[PDB]
Amino acid sequence: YINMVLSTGEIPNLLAKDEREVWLGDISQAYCKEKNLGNIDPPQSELWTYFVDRVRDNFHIMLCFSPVGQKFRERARKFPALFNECTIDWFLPWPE
Amino acid sequence: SAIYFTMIEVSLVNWMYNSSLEQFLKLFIESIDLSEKAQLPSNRVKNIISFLTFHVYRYVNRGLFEKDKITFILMMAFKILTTAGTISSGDVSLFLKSGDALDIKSERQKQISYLEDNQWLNILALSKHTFSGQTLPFFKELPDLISRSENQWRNWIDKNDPENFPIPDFAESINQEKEIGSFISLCLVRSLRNDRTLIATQNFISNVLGKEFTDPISYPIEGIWQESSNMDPVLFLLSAGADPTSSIDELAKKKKKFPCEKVSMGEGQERVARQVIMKGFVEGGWVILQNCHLGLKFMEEIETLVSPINQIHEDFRLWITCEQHPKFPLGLLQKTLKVTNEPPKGLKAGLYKTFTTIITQEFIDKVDHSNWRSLIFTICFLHSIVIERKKFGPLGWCVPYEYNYSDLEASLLYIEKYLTNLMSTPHNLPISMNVVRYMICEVQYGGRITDDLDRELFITYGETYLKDGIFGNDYFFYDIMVDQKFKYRIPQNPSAELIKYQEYIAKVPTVDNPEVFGLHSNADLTFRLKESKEMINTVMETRPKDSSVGGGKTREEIVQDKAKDMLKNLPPDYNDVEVRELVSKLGGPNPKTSTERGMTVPLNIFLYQEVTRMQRVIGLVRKTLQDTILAIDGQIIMTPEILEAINAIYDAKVPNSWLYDPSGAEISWLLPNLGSWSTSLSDRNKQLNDWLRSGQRPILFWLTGFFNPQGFLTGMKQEVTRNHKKKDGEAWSLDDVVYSTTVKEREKEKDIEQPPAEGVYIKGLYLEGCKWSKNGLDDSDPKKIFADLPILHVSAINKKMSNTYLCPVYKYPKRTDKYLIFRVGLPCEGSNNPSHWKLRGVALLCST
Amino acid sequence: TFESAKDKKNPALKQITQIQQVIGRNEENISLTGYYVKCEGNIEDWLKKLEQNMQQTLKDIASAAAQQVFQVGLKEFVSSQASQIALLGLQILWTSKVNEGLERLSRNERNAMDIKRNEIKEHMNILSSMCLEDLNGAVERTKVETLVTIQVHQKDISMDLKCKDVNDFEWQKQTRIAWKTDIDECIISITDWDSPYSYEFLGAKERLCITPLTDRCYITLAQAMSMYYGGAPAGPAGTGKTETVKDLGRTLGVFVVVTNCSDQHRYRDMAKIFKGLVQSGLWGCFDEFNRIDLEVLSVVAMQVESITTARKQHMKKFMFPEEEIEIELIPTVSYFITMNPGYAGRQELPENLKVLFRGVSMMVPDREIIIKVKLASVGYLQIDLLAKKFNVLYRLCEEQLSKQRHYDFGLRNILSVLRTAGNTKRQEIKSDEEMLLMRSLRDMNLSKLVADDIPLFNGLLADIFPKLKEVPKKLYPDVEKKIPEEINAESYLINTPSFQLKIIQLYETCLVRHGFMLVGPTGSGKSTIMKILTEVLTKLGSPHKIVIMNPKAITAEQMYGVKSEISDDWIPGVFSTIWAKSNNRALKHTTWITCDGPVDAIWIENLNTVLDDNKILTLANGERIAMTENCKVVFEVENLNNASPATVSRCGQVYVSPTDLGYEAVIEGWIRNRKASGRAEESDKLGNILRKYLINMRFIELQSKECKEPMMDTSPVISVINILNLLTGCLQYFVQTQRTLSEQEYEKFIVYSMAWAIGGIYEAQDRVRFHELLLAKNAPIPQKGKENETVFDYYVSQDYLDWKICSPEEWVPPQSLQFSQLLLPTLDSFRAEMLLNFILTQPKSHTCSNSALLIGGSGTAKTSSVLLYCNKFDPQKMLFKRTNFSSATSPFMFQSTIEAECDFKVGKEFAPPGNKMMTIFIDDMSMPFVNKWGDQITLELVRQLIETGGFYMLDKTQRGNQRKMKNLQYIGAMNHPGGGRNDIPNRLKRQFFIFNMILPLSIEGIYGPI
Ligand SMILES: Nc1ncnc2c1ncn2[C@@H]1O[C@H](COP(=O)(O)OP(=O)(O)OP(=O)(O)O)[C@@H](O)[C@H]1O
Ligand SMILES: Nc1ncnc2c1ncn2[C@@H]1O[C@H](COP(=O)(O)OP(=O)(O)O)[C@@H](O)[C@H]1O
Repeated sequence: YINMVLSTGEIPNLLAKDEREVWLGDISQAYCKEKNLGNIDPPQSELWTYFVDRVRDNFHIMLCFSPVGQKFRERARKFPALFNECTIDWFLPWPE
Repeated sequence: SAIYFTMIEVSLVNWMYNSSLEQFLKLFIESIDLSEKAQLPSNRVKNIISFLTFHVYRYVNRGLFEKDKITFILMMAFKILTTAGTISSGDVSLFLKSGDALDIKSERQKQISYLEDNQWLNILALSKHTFSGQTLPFFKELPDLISRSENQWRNWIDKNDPENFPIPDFAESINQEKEIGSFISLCLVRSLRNDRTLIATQNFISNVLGKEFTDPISYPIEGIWQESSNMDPVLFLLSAGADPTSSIDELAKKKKKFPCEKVSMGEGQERVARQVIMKGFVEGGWVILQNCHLGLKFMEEIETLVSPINQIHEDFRLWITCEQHPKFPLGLLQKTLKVTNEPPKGLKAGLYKTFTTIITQEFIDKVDHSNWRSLIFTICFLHSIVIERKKFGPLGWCVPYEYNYSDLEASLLYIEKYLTNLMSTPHNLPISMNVVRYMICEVQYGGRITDDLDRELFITYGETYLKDGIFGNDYFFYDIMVDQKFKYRIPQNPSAELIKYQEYIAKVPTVDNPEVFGLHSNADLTFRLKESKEMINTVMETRPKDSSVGGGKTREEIVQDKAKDMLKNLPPDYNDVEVRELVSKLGGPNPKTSTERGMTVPLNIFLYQEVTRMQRVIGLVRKTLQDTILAIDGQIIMTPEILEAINAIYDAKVPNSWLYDPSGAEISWLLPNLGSWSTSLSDRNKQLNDWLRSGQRPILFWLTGFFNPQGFLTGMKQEVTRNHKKKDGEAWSLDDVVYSTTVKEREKEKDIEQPPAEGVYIKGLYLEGCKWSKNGLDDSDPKKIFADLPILHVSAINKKMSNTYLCPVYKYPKRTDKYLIFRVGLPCEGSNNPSHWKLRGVALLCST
Repeated sequence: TFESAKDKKNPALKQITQIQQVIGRNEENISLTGYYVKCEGNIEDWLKKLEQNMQQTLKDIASAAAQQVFQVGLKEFVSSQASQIALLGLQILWTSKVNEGLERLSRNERNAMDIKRNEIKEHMNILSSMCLEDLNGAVERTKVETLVTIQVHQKDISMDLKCKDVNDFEWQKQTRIAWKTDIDECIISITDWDSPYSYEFLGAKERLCITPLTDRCYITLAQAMSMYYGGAPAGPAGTGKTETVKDLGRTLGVFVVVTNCSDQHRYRDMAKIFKGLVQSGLWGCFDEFNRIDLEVLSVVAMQVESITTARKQHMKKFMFPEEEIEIELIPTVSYFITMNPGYAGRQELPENLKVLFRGVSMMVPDREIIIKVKLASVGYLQIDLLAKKFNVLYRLCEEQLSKQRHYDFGLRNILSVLRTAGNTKRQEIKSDEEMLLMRSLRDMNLSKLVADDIPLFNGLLADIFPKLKEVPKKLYPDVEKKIPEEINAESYLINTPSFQLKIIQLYETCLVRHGFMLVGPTGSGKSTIMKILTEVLTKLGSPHKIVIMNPKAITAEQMYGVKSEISDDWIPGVFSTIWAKSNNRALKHTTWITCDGPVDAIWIENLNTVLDDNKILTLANGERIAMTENCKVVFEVENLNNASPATVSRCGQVYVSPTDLGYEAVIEGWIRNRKASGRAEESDKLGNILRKYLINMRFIELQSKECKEPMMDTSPVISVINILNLLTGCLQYFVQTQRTLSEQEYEKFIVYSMAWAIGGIYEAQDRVRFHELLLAKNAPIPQKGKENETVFDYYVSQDYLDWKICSPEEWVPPQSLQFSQLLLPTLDSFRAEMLLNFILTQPKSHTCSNSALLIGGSGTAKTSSVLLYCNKFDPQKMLFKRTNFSSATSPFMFQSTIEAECDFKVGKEFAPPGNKMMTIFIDDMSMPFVNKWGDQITLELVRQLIETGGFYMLDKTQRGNQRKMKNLQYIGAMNHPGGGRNDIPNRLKRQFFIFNMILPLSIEGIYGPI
């Protein structure tokens, strides 16, 4: 689900269809201002694409995995872009 | 401590062998008390040691089958010498392997005619080995000394007892080191004249552990009872065809317990045993439990039941009798006293056992005619001989079928029925039609025989033991010069007496000369080789997997260096698309007038098929090797197959992955030694690679080197038939053609300059048991086994006898039906019958 | 049979007059001519009576028959009698002839044996000729077959007997049944052991073909009985150890009680059977006795031991273990053990048991003899000759031909051959016996063989049958005429000899089977042949429809229909509903049901009953639907690899090889299509250039040698299809403006479209070698560039026609810029934009599916370069949806998304909102889970969806009704295969245009403006 979230920026059928129109309503006043002061009432399909982009800008995933656990090696092969999309900081064994 | 860890090493050989730590402490504690008391402190210590080693060996040796009795005392001898600085793990490792890892392509050439190619690689190993507490290799320049024109070295190899004599050039230096000297003298013998290692080890064990260990103990049942208490049962391990229940009752008669309770263990016998043992527990009396391995549930229960907590009378002794079983309860084996009653398996002893037991005075009186008694001997004689063939291994029988006493009884119970119908009818000899006899004794025994070529061997035994001349007094089977010469006659009894048969059997020699089984004097050398390879193959499975071998190289670092040396020697991976371009160029047979090319030609198709199979092997070897070098360094996780491959490579066996695939089908040729496997790979491939690249097919084909030799011959068979469709008269069909086979009988192989018109000219087939003299078959030379055959010329005859031997070519020395390729008419004209070669076990081997 | 007896006095009581053994619908009736069983009140006392009267009747019947057979012809005799007796009556005759013959040889009457052999051959000649008559019923077929299976064995022995006396051993060995007049009883001798025939009523039972091994096995089992030792035959599975013991019983006319031994059996369970055997005087073999637990066997051993002891002394009664009383022993008891060495079950038998049973090792029955019997059982003569030939071919052709899965040269195919070989023999008796077989071998195996192996087989065939010069094929003149006439109706179909041959072969297998399949690699034109054959059959008499489904695209449960977990009501299955509609005798519809997806063990097993001769589909709710004559089943499988060897042998497999419909034949097809579009001049010129590079020099074969490690592994035909697609797209501009071009200008196009279709998949190192190959063969290439300039950087412009460096459109800063959401025109995106623009602009044809899949390295800007292309879509004109695949994603998850996204409808057909021609992007296309079989379930739906433009609706209400999406386009991105990641299924590859995106050599052009 967090792999899916990271690549797409959205989840398919996450939230109720009526709940979209409430959320997107609040988003519109920032959107029209952010898009070089467009100041026209957006459609509900165009508004979605901004909101998705907005999500990815604000939503950071922090993954904390063990390299020795056998599952780790499998997870990379099994979930694309859970490794290749997020920056990897590796934690070396503690120096002197 | 050493000794106890030896007993754990024996646990790995067989589940039944394993003894608790708590049993060891009893031997060890007892050992200290029973030992001779010295005033001097060092003499007192010395005494305890010499006693302990024996007193524990004696104990364990009793719960050890005959085949492994010698392996255990060898493990013990190493274990002792590994603790001190006389032997490192590399030295033990050497003795077991002795340069079967090395491959002739990488190393030096042989350069000597009288040495075999294996013997030379075994030398070369000694040349590169430093042993322990020595600067440079002891046996460095040995290959120079043997390459020197000194008859001493030849003479030492050709001596019947090599180990007994001193080493021709090296003997002086070996005498100077006392502790290691015995071991390095053993590792020479292992290398050259491998067959005499069991006899060599006994000389080696003697210098390390003292004489007393080589002598046979042969525990009597009184000694077993005396050792045993009420709380500790006596477990008997039974090899198939052994029964010690009669021997307990014999001892019971002298202890006034003869009428004892006996309980044949099984399902629903747990309630019978409880009742019986509770009587024994209080009253007193012996309890013999037969076939316990079957009733496994009671064996966990009996451990706790026969424990000291329940009240046990001091007279009561429990006796368990059960054949070896995996997942036996450990708990019982840790309490019990282990004994192994195995058949003595000599010819004399085997005969003795039948006449003492299943033959009785009642039995030899059932028909009441001279011939019946005379036949009885023959069948019983035969029966014992047919067992002792199994010793010799694949030469003896392709597959070893345990011929029980049932087979003998039934074959005798048959003869009663037949002779009673002739007895009913009015030199006073019945008709006894021996054509009927042959078949029916070779039906009742035949019931076990699965192989077509083992059957025909048995049949032949029939035609040499059950002939019409056995009823006359002057017929003596085999008149052999065992000791001057023993007669091996049918004994003659004017009045039928069991005693006079038994009396005769006492005269029969203890050592069985191979001539009695129809085999050559060289048969025993093959027998000694197998039981020595068997010993070495058992002591290898025990060996620890510890990286610290000594000599400044780890186990993994030895495997690395061998995996890296293998990868460079491998041939380049064939490109499937390129091969098909090469194959489409290939000519056909009779390539001047043929004007046929491409995958359409029956041998070319076949070449492609075996080139794609070869690649598939190379590719698999290539893959695994690379991964092993990566796995040790820690670049990749160790897969289950890679661990198995590394372990195999260390101890110069071929990885099971390269021999057999997951499914179980055979992917590459079966050799035992990795080194010999890797020389074949580079030679098998070279022939395919010499043929495929070049336009012309090899003059002298190397039949061994193909994956499907049976397919290759059917290949050839097709070629000739296609040339002979115009010929007449008749039209040649694959239906109704067979192989026509001749031997070239040429002084040189290089006299052959052009291929034959129709045939193939196979080379490098080896005769087992026998040689080729150029006057057909001929008895082999002494101490020369697997004598080489000349160029064999195979064709198609198109279908359309006595003094023509129908020999089988086997793909391997293992000779099962699977590795049968094709039968070959060998003339065998002068003096010797074809039925006499079948008893000598003549065959053509591709492999060895 | 129960009859009304004692009606006048003591009525309602019933009398039994006749015994019935029923096989299928037919029965073998032995009436009790007297000895009527009056069935009294107590059941056990009348059941005893019954068993006595049956045994009394057979004795009386067989006593009359043994007198009849000598003074009556064999044809006349066998028909009159009952199966069991006819067998006995034949064996008696045979022995009495050999005895009589051998008696004359001892008295020195020369050629007395030869005279008897001539009568035995006449006997055999009649029985073989009685197979040919095809008498009604399963019983009467079994009766004649068992007789034939014996008679060959009689003829075989007696032919090569060679004995000068009756008392010579070789004759004694042979099983001998004789009627002794003196003691008035049937006696059966084997070696020295005489048993009296038990006269249990067997009826008509299948007998095993008697080998020389089996003749030597009987002996030992016999000797084993005479000595009172048990018998226990050990061998590998499939030898029929059980069967050979039963065979010996049925020989002696004694019932055999088979007990399927297992782990669950206890010593009490076993004890009951033995007590049963000793008290009844019946044989009782134990199937797979090794699979008894070793605990039990120790107990059983004492039980057998106690039985043995009693038998040896001739005790009338003995005490059994765990029995209080002494039980009656019948002398004629024999207990046997079918074991298995190299056990799949438990360890070898106990030390007590071994003694009690005499083993017989049984090897695999020699295949030749099995065939020989079968050929005789059909109605052939000179079986011994044929059988060897037939064997030699099959054994040899297995080891010489390529090891493919759809090849079967074991007994399954052999028996299948011999019943068709037989149905040929009956109709044309006068025809030579070799040629009939030789033909019947040929016509069946040919359709199966790959192109490479047909020359090898036609060699082997010639090599064993050199007498037969040439055999005429079934002409089929009706269909042969119609294919050329039919093919010319469509603009895009060429007619080759290889292809037309493969149609005929499909029609040959269509007539005889119901479940013919069609195997071949990707784009071998299986889908086409299907379509033609049907379009040919439509014009001759009855119309043929085809119904394409994908079995893998739906879950096994959902295809066949299962019981719903909620509300406990039955949901109709997809296949069941299609099957049901399809199976109705109304207006000669003859609809084929095809299963495009690959065959797996899972889904076919439910459908396994249809493929067999039963022809009834079971849903496992009790309901069983009967298959009508008109309806048929097909499979468009590629490989046929992951299917059991049993299910394959049922269906009739035609193999379409790459070389049948060559890429030449598709090209020439594509060029023919361009002439029917109204533009003949263009086509004429494109031909002269396409031929030059593709057929004259083998560019695809030369390219594949010189360039190594192609990132996606594609077939040659795929690469050519992609060429034609791209070439079409390029020239599509010149179609609208009706502009013919010069040979130079088309050549430039073709080499562009060649370079990207063929050489696309390749990586940067290989792109150079590919570009360096075009220079060596004098194709037009950009003459002047920089270092590491390639064909791939340039394209052929529509406005003015030459090679132009593709410079990406200059970036316009999109007002307020966040580096994260900023995507620029780059050299990679433009080339991607361009190729995508060619494939998706094209109108839907046979070659293209308006679908492009771009492979690449991880984060090589696949995802971005599509999203750049999928912007600048006029919202009214074109829509854009994106779904992301993942290892979790299943066919139902993907189906539900597309099903929701295009809900607008035009009659039957579905569409996106309004009429937008929505392009579905599928990022990470490789990711979905590959199962053990090696087939991606969701991707098979994707392929179904693209190819057919429809899948089957899975809502409970509507099942077996297609939903078709009139206008859709598909872009795929996936990380390129190798290194543990999934490859896309070959089948699917062909649908998509494929090209490899690469990491740029200078990102200066990308990040320089930012
Ligand atoms: N005889 C022919 N002449 C010209 N073109 C043909 C011919 N047969 C097939 N084609 C074309 O070649 C392509 C092959 O597709 P087809 O579906 O016939 O093969 P297929 O074996 O079903 O492929 P797949 O296994 O992928 O379903 C189609 O575009 C078809 O129109
Ligand atoms: N034209 C472009 N403008 C800006 N960024 C780009 C462009 N092309 C590629 N990239 C960057 O390269 C990376 C490539 O990954 P992406 O394009 O998302 O798909 P994939 O990772 O599947 O190739 C992206 O993170 C993107 O930021």
